[PDB]
Amino acid sequence: GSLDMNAKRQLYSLIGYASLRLHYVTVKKPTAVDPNSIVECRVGDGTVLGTGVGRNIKIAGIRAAENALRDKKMLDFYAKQRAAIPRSES
Repeated sequence: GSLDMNAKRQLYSLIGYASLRLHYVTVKKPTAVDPNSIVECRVGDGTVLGTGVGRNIKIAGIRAAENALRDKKMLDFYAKQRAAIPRSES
């Protein structure tokens, strides 16, 4: 499908923020019945910015991080947020 090389990396660069505490959640994984995995890039806000699927939690995570990363508006949203943060300790 539409998989990249450095999604979790690029994303982390794009949105990735100590305040956004973005992460990858595994909804599904490779199994005998279905050797596929699902992932959703959530954030400290408990909201899911991205969602990708792949053979494993990586390809999914990759696809997701990237997937969410593909979206600029959100990118510029989270970033703009970082700067638009009311209270920041880090």
